[PDB]
Parts: sequence; C-alpha cells; structure tokens
Amino acid sequence: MSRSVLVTGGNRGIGLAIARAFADAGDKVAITYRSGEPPEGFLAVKCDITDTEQVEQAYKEIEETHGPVEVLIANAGVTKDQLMSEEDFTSVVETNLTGTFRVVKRANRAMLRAKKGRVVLISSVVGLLGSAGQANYAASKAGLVGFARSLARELGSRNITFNVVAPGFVDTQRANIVSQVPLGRYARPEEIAATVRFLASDDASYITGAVIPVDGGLGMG
Amino acid sequence: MSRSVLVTGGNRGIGLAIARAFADAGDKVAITYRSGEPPEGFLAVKCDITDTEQVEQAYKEIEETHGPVEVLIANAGVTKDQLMSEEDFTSVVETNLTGTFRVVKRANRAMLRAKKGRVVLISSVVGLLGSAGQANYAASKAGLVGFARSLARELGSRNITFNVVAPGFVDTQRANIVSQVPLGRYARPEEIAATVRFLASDDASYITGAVIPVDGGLGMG
Amino acid sequence: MSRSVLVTGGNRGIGLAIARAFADAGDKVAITYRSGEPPEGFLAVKCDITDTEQVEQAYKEIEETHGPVEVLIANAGVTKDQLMSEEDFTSVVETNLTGTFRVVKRANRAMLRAKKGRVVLISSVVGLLGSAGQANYAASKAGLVGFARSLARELGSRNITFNVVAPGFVDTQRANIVSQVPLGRYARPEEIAATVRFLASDDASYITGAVIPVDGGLGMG
Amino acid sequence: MSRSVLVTGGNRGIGLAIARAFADAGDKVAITYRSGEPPEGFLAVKCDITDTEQVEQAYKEIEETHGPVEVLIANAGVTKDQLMSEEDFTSVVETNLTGTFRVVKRANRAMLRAKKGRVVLISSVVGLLGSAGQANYAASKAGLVGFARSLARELGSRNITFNVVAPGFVDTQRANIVSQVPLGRYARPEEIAATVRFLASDDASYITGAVIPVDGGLGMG
Repeated sequence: MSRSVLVTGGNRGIGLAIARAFADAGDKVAITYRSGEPPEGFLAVKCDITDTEQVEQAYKEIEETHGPVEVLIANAGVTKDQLMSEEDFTSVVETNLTGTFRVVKRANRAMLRAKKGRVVLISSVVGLLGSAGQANYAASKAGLVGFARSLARELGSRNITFNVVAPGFVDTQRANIVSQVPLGRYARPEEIAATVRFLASDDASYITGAVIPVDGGLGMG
Repeated sequence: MSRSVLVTGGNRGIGLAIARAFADAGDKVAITYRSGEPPEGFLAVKCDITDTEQVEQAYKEIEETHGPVEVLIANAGVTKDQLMSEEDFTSVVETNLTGTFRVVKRANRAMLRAKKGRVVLISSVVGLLGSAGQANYAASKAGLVGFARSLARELGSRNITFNVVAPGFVDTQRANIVSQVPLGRYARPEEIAATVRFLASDDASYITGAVIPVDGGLGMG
Repeated sequence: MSRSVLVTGGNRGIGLAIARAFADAGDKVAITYRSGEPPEGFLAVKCDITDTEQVEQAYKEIEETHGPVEVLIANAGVTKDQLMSEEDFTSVVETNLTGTFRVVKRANRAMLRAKKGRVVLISSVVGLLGSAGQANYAASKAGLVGFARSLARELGSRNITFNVVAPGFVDTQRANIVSQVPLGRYARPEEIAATVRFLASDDASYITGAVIPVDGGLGMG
Repeated sequence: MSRSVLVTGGNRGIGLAIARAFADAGDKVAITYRSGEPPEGFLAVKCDITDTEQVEQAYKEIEETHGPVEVLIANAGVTKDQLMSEEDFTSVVETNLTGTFRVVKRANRAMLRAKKGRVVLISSVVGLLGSAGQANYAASKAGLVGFARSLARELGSRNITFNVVAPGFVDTQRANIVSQVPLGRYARPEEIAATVRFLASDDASYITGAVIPVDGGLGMG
C-alpha cells in the first residue's frame, strides 16, 4: 500500500504541498533540501543534488529507511535562496537541470529492477519576468520535457512513466497579475499537488512523455 | 453529490467506458448515440448531433430526467460505422467537428448560468494511416484543441474548463502496431476513462485549454 | 533555367502575388482558379480541384505547354467567394483540404520520377473569428502541416520538399485589427510571395516539413 | 548598401559559414571569438560575451570601425573548446544563453535608434546524444525561441525582427546517422547560411518570433 516517495526540493512552496499530499495519502515521504530547518513529517536529507556523491548518499539513507524510491517528484522550480539580474540567473536555471538529471538517473536504477516507477518533473511557478527571465523559464521547462521524453523512449516497455507538470501562477495588483489567466485566479498549491498525485497513481499508467499544464489557461496560446 | 453527465458517442468503445466510469462514480449518466443498440443501464438518446434541432431535443429529454448537464464529454472520435477514400473522409472530419460544436454550444448555456462546468473533448483513436489520413487526423485533433482553447478564453473566469484527451492506440499483428509505442502495449479503454474522470473532477479545476495525451508515449516526439 | 510552376488558387490576392513573383523570376507559371476572371499574362485553367478528373485535365493541359510541374504552390486559403455559419463552414474546410490532397498527389508522380520537387502549401489569411471559427482555422492549418510532414517522411530521400507558409493578417478599423500584431501592420501579399519563392529556391533544399509563419509575430505565442 | 553585421561565435563551423556568406555578399562583418587565430576577412574581436564590460568594449570597437550593428547573428551553438559528462555540460548550455542575452541587449540599443534591425539566433547543430544531452539541446533551443518571442512583443512596431534558425545535422556510420533524416543527408553549412541571409534581408521584414528548422525533416515529428 504505502510507497517510498521522494520529493526533491520538497521543503517549501509547491514542493512542500506535493510532499504533504503524498504523506497525507499514507505514502512514506522523503525530501531533499539545501538549508533551513525542514518541515515536519518527512525523512529530510540535507544535500546538494548537483553533486553525484551527495545524491548517492541521500539515496542510500532513503533506501535504508523507506526502501527504494518508487515515486520520484523532482521539483526543479526556482527556490527561495535563488529567487541577481535575469541574465546572470540562467546559471541558476542550469544548476536546477543538472540536479534533476542526477536524482532521476539514481532513481531509475531501482525502478528498472522493480519493473515499475513514476517520475514527475515540476517546472517553475510563473512570475512576472522580463525577456531574459521568460527565456530562462522556457529553457528550464523544455529541458524537463526533453529529458522526460528521452527517458520514456530510452526505457521503453519497463512500466516507468516520465511526465512534467507545468504550474502557472500559484498563490504563495493581484487583479493585474490574474488578468492574463482565463480562469481569472491564482492556483492553490493543492491543485498542483492533485495533478502530481494523479500522474503518480495506477490510473495514469499509460501516460508518459506528457506535459500537464496546471495554469488556468495562461500558456495555452 | 451526483452530477448530471452527458457522453455523446457513448454506446460503444471508449465512449461506453467513459460513461461506465462516471456511472460507477455515482453520477447520473446520459448518452447519445447515432446507430446500433443502446447500452443497458443508461439514459440513452438516439440522434444525429450534427442537427441543431435533434441536439436541443436530446438535451431537453436528458435534463428533464437528470437536471442540467454539469459535465459534457464529447467523444468526437471516428466511429465504428464511419470506419471511404481520405479525400472523401475529410467530410466525415467536418461532420465530427460540426457535431462537437453543436453539443458544446448547447451545454455552455446552462454552465454559464451555473458558473461551473466541465467539457472534455475526446479525439480519435490512432490508426495506421497514409498521408491524407494523417492529415485528416491532425485536422480533427487540432479543431478540437482550437475549439477548447478559444472557449476557455471566451468564457473566461466562470469556472468552466475545456480540455481535450487524445488517446493513442486503444484495444477495442498487435505486436507490430505497438512497436511504435514506448510503453509497448495498447491502452485499455478504462485508462482513457480514468483521465477523463480526473479532468472532470474538482481536483482539475485549474486545468483548462489543455490536451492530455493518453498514448503510452506514442505521439510525444 | 526556368521551371514549370503551378499555383492553384492563383487568380487573386495572395495566390496572384505568388504567381507574379515566380513570373518575375523568369519561371513558366500556370494557375488554376475556380471562378472569376483569369489574370492576364498567365496560362490559366478554370477548374474545381476537388474533382480528380478535372485535376488530371488541368495538369495535362498545363504540362503540354510548360513541361512537368517542378514547383507546386497550393494556395489552400479560404477564397473571396467562400468568404455560412461555422458549423456549415467545416464543409468548406473539408473541401479546401480535399483539393490540396488531389493537386499534391498528382504533382508527386512527376516529381518522384525527376527526383526533385518543391511543394508549398499556403494556409488561410487570418481573420477575426469566434470559437468554432478559430477551431475551423486550426483544423485547416493543421491538416496542411500534417499532410506536408507525412509526405516528407513518405517520399524520404528523393529531394522533394513539402513546406507550409502560414500568413497572418494580409492587406487584400485597420488599426484595431493590427493592434494584436507585434510589428503593428498588415502584410503586403508580396511579403508572403517572397517567402514562398525562397522555399522554392535551391537555397532552401534542406528545409522540409516546416511551417513558416509570415505573420508579424501574431501567432508566435 | 553594405551593412554592419556581427556574428558572435563566427570563428568556426556554421558561425564561420554564416560570416563568410555575409562578407561575400558585400556586408561589413565583425565576429567575436574566445581563442585561437580567427579566420581571415573579418573584424575579429577576442572576448568573453558572458561579460557585460567585454561586450561593451567589443561593440565600441565594432561601432567605431563598421558603424552600429544593423544585423546581429548570435551563434549560440556549442563551440569546439566546449565540445565532460552530459550532466555537467548543462553549465556550458547556460553560459551560451547568458552571452546571447548580453550581445542582443547591446545590439538592440542602436537598432532601436535606427528604427530597423535584424536579430537571428542560431541553435546548436544536432549530434547523437543521450537523455541528458537531448534535454540540454531542447533547453538551449527553447531559451532562444523564448527570448526572440519576448523581444518581438517587447519591441513592438519598431521594425526589428527576432528569429531563430535551428540547424539539424550539418556536415563538418554516416548512413546510420542520416537514417533518421527524411532527406537522407547532412546539411551543407552554406544551406544554414542561406536561410540566415534570407531572414536578414528586406524580403523577410514581416517574419518575427519564428523558428526556422533547417534540418531535412529531422525534428518535424
């Protein structure tokens, strides 16, 4: 019943809402974080996920406590500490992709052996951004989608799915921001978590290489 | 608790599977169908949804019994009976869009008054097609996606969502057809239904203008 | 030096502008047209390109005079005379695709034998449209793009390219229509023609399956 | 007649083919490079384009010799020196975006004053890549496209266009590589340069925010 779930970047914001939703549903939830005191209720591993050896030890620790990760949620969104000019910020965007590659590659090893797995990558929450900021956003998301689709092709018929959830504006002047959202409101973080939970369930077993926008119509056209 | 649900094209295949999933979930489910026999257990109206008068009469009958439609599932996929050269088949593509336009426009009246609604459009199951075949498939699916996105923008902030579920290959020589599907198998119709049920749920309230492929990674790249 | 060029729908507007650009460049240019008067200076065949026999006869006549068609420009855009409710207009969308399928399939015979060809499909000029209107537009354009890509894959390495030019707003109240165009003006028809001429040139030999928007940034995002 | 053109990364490969094509056409061509002896025929400025102050001086030097840049070609493709594991390589991908932002922002200042300009961004040549490599590729391209589209919207009706050229495989085992290319061959670098020249010409004045794939059908679907 209860699964071993890992949410990287699950200490705050949408990452935390996702982590809580899995724990509230009865899964065994671990998270990674860089700094601060982590939220209550989780196996929390302080580490830099850009570092192969730190990721190895994180997974060691998680596998020894919860068993091998069956569901990986890689929250690749821009964190607090990170969010500098937009131009220099692309270096932060690159560090988020690199960490994602490493945690996913490490999780795939055990999922391959189990002949079952769920990998869900979460792009950054949308904010108001200049041209270079919008480029960095587009690059970050396409990187996730490109990675997910490649892994789906590479892994083939091993019952491991790879999907991306793309949040829009999320509630964490308000009228001026929502004026570009057809639904005319901010998302609640729980709305993002519900989609993540759906993709991680047996009901989504035939969905792979997909990007699911949870954005109120914002980016549809 | 139970909602008034309408599935157009709901007497067989994916449409029937969708109707059953909402019935199992405790909703009041009506279907329309063009030909054949109705499934047992459902309020069923035989009609040609390309005819505005027949559409109004089907809705009148259904809603007298179940109340105004709160969830509309327009199964626009090519039907058994339709399944001609491709050049002539463009007329069937035309009529499939026409029918979808008529049933959705009718449903939007009550949904707008209720300030809530769910409209999910289902594209055709994928087949092996030549060039004009693939063109007609691309035209049919894009018509649905364009319709859903335009409606999302037009209805704006009235809590009515419009989404498209795009099935891949669905089980309704086999190993040769599914050699192009990364997950290496056909979808069960119930898998399509599970996604439709999720989109119709309150958990998917912020998803609109979206196309969700349930295709095992077939059309991703 | 001079090639045999055919522009279907080439008696007015963008189609005429395209025919003139190839004529100015020194090509032997034929056109087909459904109704109206033919432009002076061109081999012109009055015919209904949805009728296989009429298409064969138009090509027979044209090629006797100019030699086998080496460049086909299929102007599939909604015509003056076509320009109905949107529900009925889906039949015009159907016939516009049908005509395009017939003229291209006919051209491919000689191009395959020659091991060289250029096929450029032109989508409809953009207008202000409601929901089903936008759907029909999206369906028409996607049909062309799907056709071109399928043909590129099917013909493979025979040096025949298939591309789509997608005009935005074209000059054939004004300030209100072009307030959504980032460049802030209408296209001149000659601007559409210049892109078509480039795609037909030997300089565009490696471009195939592409959709090139000439739209002032209108449909980009 | 003769324009001031700058090709960043124009010292080798496709960048050099583009630079030569503009110089052969009679334009005044400057290039930036990091190391090595630059090719003959160009005003060549050794600099790190990730550095705002080095970019400022580069442009100073170019503007004093050739006059303000009227055409900027930003070759954001992965260079020699750069092309490490795919995972660590995303840092290189981020440095390429940052340099692009800076050179474009600097060129926009003079183009805005001239009320005319051409900005063309060139994505990486395609190679055979693992999952993390394909993600890095997708991120790099989407970053360029996202930047171009944002600038097109931001600049509005100032007659400055922003476009992306996406090369496929370019000629700089061969049968196994080309087996995924519909046209069944590598591009010649001159084919990429010809498209760049077209976008930079007055004939492409209504094309902006567009991505033009020069890939033989490779990435069309």
